[PDB]
Parts: sequence; structure tokens; C-alpha cells
Amino acid sequence: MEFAFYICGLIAILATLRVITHTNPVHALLYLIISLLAISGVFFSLGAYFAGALEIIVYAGAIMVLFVFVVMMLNLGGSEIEQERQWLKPQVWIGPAILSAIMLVVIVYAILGVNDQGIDGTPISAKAVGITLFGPYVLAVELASMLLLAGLVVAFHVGREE
Amino acid sequence: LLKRDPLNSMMNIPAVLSRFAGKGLLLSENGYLRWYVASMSIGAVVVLALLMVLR
Amino acid sequence: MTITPQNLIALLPLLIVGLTVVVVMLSIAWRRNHFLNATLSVIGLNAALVSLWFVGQAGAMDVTPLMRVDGFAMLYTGLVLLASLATCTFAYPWLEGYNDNKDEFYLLVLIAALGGILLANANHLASLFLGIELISLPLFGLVGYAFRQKRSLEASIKYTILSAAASSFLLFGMALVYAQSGDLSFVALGKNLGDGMLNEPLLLAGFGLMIVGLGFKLSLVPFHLWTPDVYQGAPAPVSTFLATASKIAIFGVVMRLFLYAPVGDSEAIRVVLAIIAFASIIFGNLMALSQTNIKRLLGYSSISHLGYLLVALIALQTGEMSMEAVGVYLAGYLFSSLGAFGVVSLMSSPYRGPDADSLFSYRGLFWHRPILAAVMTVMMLSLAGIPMTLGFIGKFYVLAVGVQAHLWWLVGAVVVGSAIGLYYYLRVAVSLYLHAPEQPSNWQYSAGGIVVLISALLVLVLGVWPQPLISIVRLAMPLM
Amino acid sequence: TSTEVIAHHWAFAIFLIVAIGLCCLMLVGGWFLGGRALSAKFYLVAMFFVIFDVEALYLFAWSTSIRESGWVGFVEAAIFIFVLLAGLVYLVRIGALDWTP
Amino acid sequence: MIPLQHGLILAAILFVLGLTGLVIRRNLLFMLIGLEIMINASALAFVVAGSYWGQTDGQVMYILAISLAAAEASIGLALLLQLHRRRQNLNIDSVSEMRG
Ligand SMILES: CCCCCCCCCCCCCCCCCC(=O)OC[C@H](COP(=O)(O)OCCN)OC(=O)CCCCCCCCCCCCCCCCC
Ligand SMILES: CCCCCCCCCCCCCCCCCC(=O)OC[C@H](COP(=O)(O)OCCN)OC(=O)CCCCCCCCCCCCCCCCC
Ligand SMILES: CCCCCCCCCCCCCCCCCC(=O)OC[C@H](COP(=O)(O)OCCN)OC(=O)CCCCCCCCCCCCCCCCC
Ligand SMILES: CCCCCCCCCCCCCCCCCC(=O)OC[C@H](COP(=O)(O)OCCN)OC(=O)CCCCCCCCCCCCCCCCC
Ligand SMILES: CCCCCCCCCCCCCCCCCCCC
Ligand SMILES: CCCCCCCCCCCCCCCCCCCC
Ligand SMILES: CCCCCCCCCCCCCCCCCCCC
Repeated sequence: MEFAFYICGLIAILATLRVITHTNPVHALLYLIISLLAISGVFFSLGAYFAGALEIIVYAGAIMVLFVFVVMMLNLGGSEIEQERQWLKPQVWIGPAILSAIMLVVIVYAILGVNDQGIDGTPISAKAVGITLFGPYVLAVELASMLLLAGLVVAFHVGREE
Repeated sequence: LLKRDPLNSMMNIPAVLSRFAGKGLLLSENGYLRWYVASMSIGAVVVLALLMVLR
Repeated sequence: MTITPQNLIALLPLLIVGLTVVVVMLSIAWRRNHFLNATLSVIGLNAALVSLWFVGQAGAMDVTPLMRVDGFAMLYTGLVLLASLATCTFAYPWLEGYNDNKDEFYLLVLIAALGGILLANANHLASLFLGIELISLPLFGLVGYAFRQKRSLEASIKYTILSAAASSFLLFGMALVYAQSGDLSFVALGKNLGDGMLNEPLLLAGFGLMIVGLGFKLSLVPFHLWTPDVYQGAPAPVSTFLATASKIAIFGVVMRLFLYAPVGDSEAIRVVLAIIAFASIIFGNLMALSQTNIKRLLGYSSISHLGYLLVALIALQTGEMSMEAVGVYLAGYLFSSLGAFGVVSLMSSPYRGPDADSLFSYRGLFWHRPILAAVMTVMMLSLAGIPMTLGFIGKFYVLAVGVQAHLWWLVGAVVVGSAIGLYYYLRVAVSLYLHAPEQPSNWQYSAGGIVVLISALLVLVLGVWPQPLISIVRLAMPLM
Repeated sequence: TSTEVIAHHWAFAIFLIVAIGLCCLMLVGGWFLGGRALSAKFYLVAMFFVIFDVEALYLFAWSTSIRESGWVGFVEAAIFIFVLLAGLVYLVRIGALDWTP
Repeated sequence: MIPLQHGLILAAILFVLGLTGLVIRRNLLFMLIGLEIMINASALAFVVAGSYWGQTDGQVMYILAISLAAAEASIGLALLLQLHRRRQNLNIDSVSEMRG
């Protein structure tokens, strides 16, 4: 449950690193699905069983399906950006890479030095998450329904064809 | 030598500096979304570094 | 904890707005009618105002672990509801010029108002995040409502990408704060610290990433560059709503977060917010200097005015009248922006199609729209902090708050930025009365004109006689 | 740390490993052996699926703890389901879910 | 026996990589992909924080996070489809008519 966490985290890191430096959209989405599977493995290693289940069900199984749908619908066959390949030119990526590395060192310095007795890994079931969800977080549930409704209305108004 | 008011000019130079600084600051509004994201990340780095330095 | 009937009567504006969303949606599904669905939305918002009266008859109490209702919540709920009602009134003639479906506008306006009410009542990181998102996503729809027009689609794409990035930043900072502090309530962010150890590195870093998200949402430097683009490209009633209600609700929840959190009186966060306030005032006023576009000018204006408000926030843990100053200034800023963006909306209405230009052309407005020119110059004087206007009352409150707290750099920044504002605001107000070479008839356009005229009269009367507004804001006290 | 639990964990691991290895080995044997010689309604449907799947996950969390949530949880889930059904009726009536207009 | 620092550091690494992908990629689709990586990293951080404290609030925060991710992904892909239908080009630099 520690070995699983470390291998799944390493797989997730390598997968998103190959996501952001790839040219084919379907390949990038495939590596993104692999990263989401690894992050669900991380969730299962920590005891968040409901979170890992929803990571495969919804994030890797609904939202990535929407991304794949859009990619195959727009039919990206190298529209002047695959043949250009500007993101792997050092003058384009060296700036944001150092900026993100500085942000990573600052955040990681903040992470260290915090007291830490360790994550126990005791499973927090979907039962307890459901109890909290419809107990002290009722308004979160109803207004999240309204949030998804807003997303539905916006995406219908913009994305329909006519 | 004073027929064109020198004190008025050395009191009008703050307006000149204001126009110059405004024109310089308007270069950041280039309309490019990737620069806007870059500016947000730069500001995030600056705010985090300031919080770590000041503590 | 559970929801009692007392918790239900406190929840009344949220319940009425949610029921209005459902009823308006069902009416849209039954038949697509512009007039009746606009009427249903505005009826729901007026019923939410009367519900705020009924909430005021009840007490101040914590309706959930998530929400807390007090006079603060009632005041900012009322501000959000007034901005939403004005947006609907401005939106009807502009949508009458529209060709496609014109009722999803009202659905998105109602959902954004629901998010504003949630941010007014938010006592939790949960409700803060959810209220920010409920503000943002209908605004993604509203900013790109005329997606066939190039500028509206571009503003939609920019606002959507940047708000998704800001919500990621805010969520990650919330997660780091929750990693440090085991509770997500506002009062518990820093309770498990003592003996001068308030400056925990992880709590500070999480609050910094939350500052990144909230400063995107409040157009604070250096998360401000989206503001003139999204303000110019969006539809004019959407510009009205994004200028007033979004900033008011988010700045209110920032008030409550920094009032309740024990880390809100951290010196490092105070210095960082002071830097952001100084830069926001100076940069917004300097960048509005050479603008021929009225909407970009009002965007940089919003940057500067939110900098003034942030100055009023910095003195929250030292002085006493910081909440009073923020309330008075927010009422004045609401009425000024409602009037100014309403004049811009009424002259851009009805919609001329995605191909035709939507330029304001404010020069020589007095010779064919005299009342609108008078309203716009009253707004331009109010946003400049001219005495006899309510914007001066807000500026006076900010200056008194800064002087009490010995924030001398911020006070000098307010003075310098106010002078620069005098330049560009008076340029617009006097270009209203020059001469231009060249370049309605329904009661909804007249209703929008009535709204901007009442805003002008409110600004003038409460600038001359600000005691009723000060008395109202003083009795809207949050839980100590 | 029960021996039944660790035995079932080993059995699950061996099941997944042997199954994926069986598929991969069968394709490897198939490859090695033998000699040689659009409409936007798809987006709309997938987007509706994503939205209704997240609202489904809310109901998934509710269903496993209905007795612990009591009647107040039933009331909250009834409001949730009514809002979801109102959105569904809206999508049906405006022609969003009509495949052949 | 997993430190909270390690889960938080992994989430920070994923957030940084997603932000790098959002900045350096000129295609709008890859910007949306980086946005998903960012918000998924934030939700992972919330789950790690909740699992350290032994509370259900981290998974509820994850649930709200992925509700936002789903809705904003649908909105972003609708805007992407509209941009492709209006311009036949997914260049985020070309959609820059509004400037200071
Ligand atoms: C080996 C080198 C690499 C080879 C190539 C990659 C192969 C996949 C490697 C990662 C996945 C497997 C990692 C090893 C898991 C072994 C099982 C294990 O560690 O179980 C412990 C724990 C059991 O639960 P618990 O009850 O808490 O245990 C304590 C005792 N009661 O377990 C748990 O709590 C949860 C266990 C993890 C969650 C299930 C598995 C997730 C799999 C994600 C795959 C992602 C995509 C991989 C793509 C590979 C190709 C690139
Ligand atoms: C006139 C000058 C300009 C004013 C501009 C104001 C803008 C914001 C509008 C909404 C403001 C609402 C502020 C409410 C603060 C209430 C604070 C409070 O605690 O009030 C308590 C009081 C009852 O007293 P008490 O006995 O203490 O009750 C508790 C005992 N259990 O309860 C009350 O007093 C109840 C208050 C009810 C408020 C209902 C408001 C209805 C809508 C009014 C709109 C006015 C028009 C403004 C715009 C014009 C068009 C542009
Ligand atoms: C561009 C124009 C605007 C310029 C920026 C705004 C003004 C900046 C003024 C800077 C003042 C620096 C003060 C330095 C000491 C501060 C700490 C201190 O000990 O203050 C003393 C005192 C508070 O201590 P206390 O124990 O309460 O004593 C009360 C009796 N004095 O303090 C007090 O009681 C109050 C102190 C008041 C200080 C003066 C405020 C009015 C300033 C007038 C205008 C600025 C100066 C003239 C113009 C310069 C050129 C533009
Ligand atoms: C002796 C020192 C101690 C006493 C100090 C007292 C300070 C307060 C009182 C004095 C204020 C002096 C202000 C001087 C500038 C006045 C504004 C001005 O000249 O406006 C006219 C000018 C427009 O005319 P034009 O040049 O044709 O326009 C080009 C653009 N189309 O406009 C422009 O070109 C743009 C104007 C920009 C905005 C106005 C300038 C603001 C500058 C900062 C104000 C605060 C100054 C603080 C002290 C500074 C140092 C003395
Ligand atoms: C009390 C309000 C003060 C600020 C508002 C100012 C506007 C007042 C009403 C309109 C006045 C119009 C004056 C136009 C004069 C044009 C003269 C042209 C020929 C010389
Ligand atoms: C580009 C625009 C720049 C505007 C700058 C405005 C500065 C105003 C003057 C600030 C003066 C601050 C004085 C602080 C004195 C503190 C003394 C503390 C004693 C313990
Ligand atoms: C334990 C037995 C309880 C029996 C009575 C149940 C009914 C009374 C309590 C109802 C509470 C309803 C709360 C609904 C909140 C909806 C919020 C919607 C926001 C948009």
C-alpha cells in the first residue's frame, strides 16, 4: 500500500510529462487516461476508495471520453501545428519550465517542515462520504447540481450546430 | 530666459511620467491568452516567494 | 448539523432563486418566450429581495457547517440581487435585438445570482469554492452569448481558460490549507497555532495560491490583464453584471474569510496584500489614461477601485470601520457601475448582429441623448471621487480607514491614483458634451433608462446626504 | 492483515496479471505466427452523458447510506432528482436530445 | 505509513506539469488538457489532505472539484468547437483582436 502509492505516483508523473510534450491528440489523451488510472491507484493506496472509483468512472471514463469525442470530431490531421512543433523548441519552453520549476521548489519548500505522523491508509468508505454529503454538505450537493445545470446550459447554447 | 514658464514645466513633468508609465504598462495588454496565463503564473511565483521571504 | 425550519427561513433568497431557476427552465421547455421568462426571472429576484426582508426579521445564525447568515450576508445578498435585476433590465432590449435563443441568458443570470448569494453567506472553503464556480460558469455562457461575434467569442475563450486556471490555483491552495489545518471552516484556518507561530509555511503558501485565484476574480494586479478584454468583448449587460455582482460577491467573501481566519492578521499576508493594493491602484489608473474604448476604461477603473477596496481590507484587523467602509464603498461603486454600464448597454441596445460594430461613440451624446449624458457624467464624477457623489463618500471612508491604520503608502497611492482618475474620467465626461459629425420605443428600454436615472439620483443624494447609507451599512453587522 | 484478506489480494493481483498477460500473449502469438505475403450532436450527447454521470455519482453516494441519512436525506435527494429531471425535460423539449429533427 | 508530504509533493508536481502544458502549448485543445491536469492535481491534493486527517471532507472536496472539471471541460470543448467552426484553426494566438 506504500509500494502501490509510489509506483502509481511515478507512473502518473511520467504519464503527464509525456502528455504535455506530445503532438498527437489521441496519444496525449491516452497518456492522460493512463495518468488518471495511476492517480486512482494512488487514491486506492490512501484509502479513498470512493475517490478512486470516481476517478475511473467519471474523470477517465466520462470527461476523457468527451475529449476523445471532440478530437475525433474535429479530425486533427496536422493543421500547421504538428508540422511546426514549436513547443519543443528551447526558446519557447525554457522560460515556462524555469518558472514552473521555481514554483515547484517554493511549494515543495512549503510542504516540507510541516508536522507529519503519516497517512494511515485506513479506508474511508463511500458510506461515510455519502453520510457527509447529505448531512453537513447538503447545500454543496444542491448547488453543485445547479452548477452542472449551468454547465449544461452554457455548453448547449455555445456548442450546438444549427 | 523665463518667458516659457520653467516652474510650470518642472511641475508638469509628473504628467509626462504618468503618460510614459501608462504607455509602458499598456504593453502587457497584448491580447495574447498564453501571455495572460504566463502573467498569472509569474504573479503566483512572486506572491509565494514574498510569503516565504517575509514569513 | 441538520437543517431546522429556522435554517430554512434563513435560506430564503437561495431557495427562491433556485426555485426561480427551475421554474424559468420549465417555462422555457414549455414554450420559448422572451417576455414571460424575463418576467419570471425578475419576479424571482424581487421575491428574493423581499425574502431578504424576511431573513432580516429572523436572527443571525449558522445555516450549515457551510453557511452563516447575518446582516453582512443580507447586505451583500441585496447588492448581488440589485445588480442581477439591473442586468436583466438592461438585457431585455439587447436580447430583443438578438436572433437566437434569448432565455438561457436569464437562466445563466439567475444561476450566477445564486452563486453570488452563496458567496454572501459562505462560511466555509466549500461554499467559497462553490460560489466562485457558480459565479464563473454562467458568466462563461454570458460573456460568449453572442459567440457569432468575434469579440464575444474571444472574451469567452479568454475568461474561460483563465478562470479555470484560477480555480485550479484556488483549489490547490485550499487543499494545502486543509493539509495544514484539519478543518475547512473559516474560523479554523490557523487555530492550531500559538506562541507566535501563525506564519506556518504551508498555511501561507495555501493562502497565497488562494490569493492568486481570488485576485484573478477581483482583477487585482498582477492577475488583471484579462479585465479590459473580457469587459470590451462581452455583451454590455454581461459587462454590467461582471463589473458589479461578481466583484461585489467575491470581495465580500474575501472580507469574511480575512475577518474570521486567525491567519488573516498575519504580517506576511498583510504586506503582500498591501503590495497588491498599491500596484492595483497605480496600474489601473495609469492604464486607463489613453483609452478611447469606454469598456476598457471601465475595466482598468474596476482594477483601481478594487485596489481601493483592498486597501480598506488591509486595515480589517487593526481598525474597526473597515467593514463599514467596504460596505459603503461597495454600495456606491455598485450604483456608479450600474449607471455607467447601463448607459453603455442602452446605447448598444438593440443588438445589431455579429457583423455590425458595437462602438459606443460617446462624443456628442448630449445632443441626442441628454438624460443619458447627464447620467453618464454623474457616474464619471462619482467614480472619480468627486464630492456631491457617493463615490467620494466611499473614497473618504477608504482614506479614513487607511489614516487610522497608518497605511501611508496606501493613502498616497489613493491620492495619486485619484488624480490620474480625475484626468481620464473628466476626459470622458467632457467629451460627452462636445460636438460629433455623425453617428427604443418600448417600455423595457424606458425601464433601463429609469434604472440608470435612479442610480444617478441615488449617487447624487447619497453623496450630499450619506447618513441613511451609513446607518444601513452600520446595522448590517456580521457575527463578532 | 487477515490471511483471508491478503489471500484475496494476491488472488485479485494474479487474476488481473494473468488476464492482461493472456490477452497480450494471444495478440503476440497472433502477430508472430503465420507467414506473410461531422455533426455536433455527438458532442451534445457526450456532454449530456458527462453532466448526468456526475449527477449520477451524487446519487451513487446517496444510495449506499440511505438509512443513515434518514428522511431529510431523502428530501435533499428528491430536490436533487427533481432539478435533474427538470434539466432533462428541458433538454428533451428544446430539441437537444432529438436525434432526427 | 505514507507521509503527507509525499502525497502533497506529488500533487504539486502534477499541478506544475499541468500549468507548464497550459502555458507552452499553442493549441487550445492542449490548453484544455493542461487545465484538466491542473484541477485533477488539486483534487488529488485534497484527497491526500483528507486521508491524512481521516476525514470524509477531502473526498467531498474531490467530488466538487470533479463536478467543476466536468462542467468547465464541457464549456471549454463547446468553445473549442465554436472556434473551429468559425475559423477552421485552433490557434490561440490568432484569437487576439482585442488588445490594449
Ligand atoms: C512493477 C514495475 C512496473 C510495471 C509496469 C506497471 C504495472 C502497474 C504498476 C502499478 C499498479 C500496481 C502496483 C502494485 C500493487 C500491489 C498490491 C498492493 O500493494 O496492495 C496493497 C494495498 C491493499 O489494500 P490494503 O488492505 O490497504 O493493504 C494493507 C493490508 N490490509 O493496495 C491498495 O490499497 C491499492 C493498490 C493499488 C490500486 C489498484 C491498482 C491500480 C493500477 C493502476 C494502473 C495505472 C496504469 C498502468 C499502466 C502501465 C503501463 C505504462
Ligand atoms: C435608501 C438609500 C440607498 C440604500 C441602498 C441599499 C442597497 C442594498 C439593498 C439591500 C440591503 C439590505 C441590508 C439589510 C441589513 C439588515 C441588517 C440587520 O440585522 O437588520 C435587522 C433588521 C431587523 O431588526 P432586528 O430587530 O435587529 O432583527 C433581528 C432580531 N431577531 O432587519 C431589517 O432591517 C430588514 C432589512 C430588509 C431589507 C429589504 C430590502 C428590500 C429592497 C430594497 C431596495 C431599495 C432600492 C435600491 C436600488 C434602487 C434601484 C437602483
Ligand atoms: C502625495 C500626497 C499624499 C502623501 C502620502 C500621505 C501622507 C503621508 C504621511 C506620512 C506620515 C509619517 C508618520 C511617521 C510616524 C508614524 C508612527 C508614529 O509614531 O506616528 C505618531 C502618531 C501615532 O502615535 P501615537 O502614540 O498615537 O501619538 C499620537 C500623537 N501624535 O501619529 C499620529 O498620531 C498621526 C500621524 C499623522 C501623520 C501626518 C498625516 C497627514 C499628512 C499630510 C500630507 C502629507 C505631508 C505633506 C505633503 C507632502 C508632499 C505631498
Ligand atoms: C512642489 C512640490 C510639493 C507640492 C506638490 C503638490 C501636489 C498636488 C498638486 C499639484 C499637482 C500637479 C499635477 C500636474 C499635471 C496636471 C495634469 C495635466 O497637465 O493635464 C493635462 C494633460 C493633457 O494635455 P496634453 O499634454 O495635451 O495631453 C496629451 C495626451 N493626449 O494631461 C496629461 O498629459 C496626462 C495627465 C495624467 C494625470 C495627471 C497627472 C498626475 C500626476 C500625479 C499627481 C500627484 C502628484 C503628487 C506630487 C508629485 C510631485 C510634485
Ligand atoms: C448636479 C449634477 C452635476 C453633475 C452633472 C452635470 C450635468 C447636468 C445636466 C446637463 C447639463 C448640460 C449642459 C450643456 C451645455 C452645452 C453648451 C453648448 C453651447 C456653448
Ligand atoms: C508611480 C506612483 C507612485 C506613487 C507613490 C505614492 C507615495 C506617497 C508617499 C508615501 C510616504 C510614506 C511614508 C512612510 C513613513 C513611515 C515612518 C514609520 C516610522 C516608524
Ligand atoms: C428525521 C425525520 C425528519 C422528518 C422531516 C423531514 C422534512 C423536514 C426537513 C426538510 C429539510 C429540507 C432541506 C432542503 C434544502 C434544499 C436546499 C436547496 C438549495 C438550492
